[PDB]
Amino acid sequence: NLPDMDRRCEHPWRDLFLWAILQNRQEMANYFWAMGPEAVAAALVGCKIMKEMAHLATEAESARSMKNAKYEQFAMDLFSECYSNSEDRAYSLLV
Amino acid sequence: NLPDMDRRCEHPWRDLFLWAILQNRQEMANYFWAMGPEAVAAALVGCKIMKEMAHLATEAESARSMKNAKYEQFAMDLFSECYSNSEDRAYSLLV
Repeated sequence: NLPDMDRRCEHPWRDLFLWAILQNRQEMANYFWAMGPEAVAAALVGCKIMKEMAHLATEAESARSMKNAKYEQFAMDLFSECYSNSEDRAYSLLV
Repeated sequence: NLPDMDRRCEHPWRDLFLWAILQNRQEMANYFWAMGPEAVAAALVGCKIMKEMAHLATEAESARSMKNAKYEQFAMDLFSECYSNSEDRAYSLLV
């Protein structure tokens, strides 16, 4: 079921962002998100995964960092920029 | 009952901090606390002694300085650092 081990990823930035997010590395995850093709969906997925891991976090420092992921803030800011730009392509982007 | 007058103190920084604290010298007391072996207990003892002397203070300026000893703040900050570091050695430190 696994793909070809030598075949390059179809969505490299998506996989890198997902990988960096599963391990609470936020600075790196942020850099990967800044390079991904679809940023609003990536930010929402990131915030979902962060708030999901916040419960499973053992260390208090890691849980505190996870609760302040502010990945939803990235999505809101980028969508505010998009809405200010077009306000007609923004709806198509949403839907 | 007194110890040997020429014998060096077993806990020099503790005695210096205690001495500097009994006389409302806070800057010096702070420096001694920064050098002591056990800092959380020293800070709590310092804040206890300060709030105990605050009642006995005659001058209003001395009482005002004593009520703002913020030695409990030092203990809280240092324990926050310790808890963020290990969170498992912090409990052993507490108990």
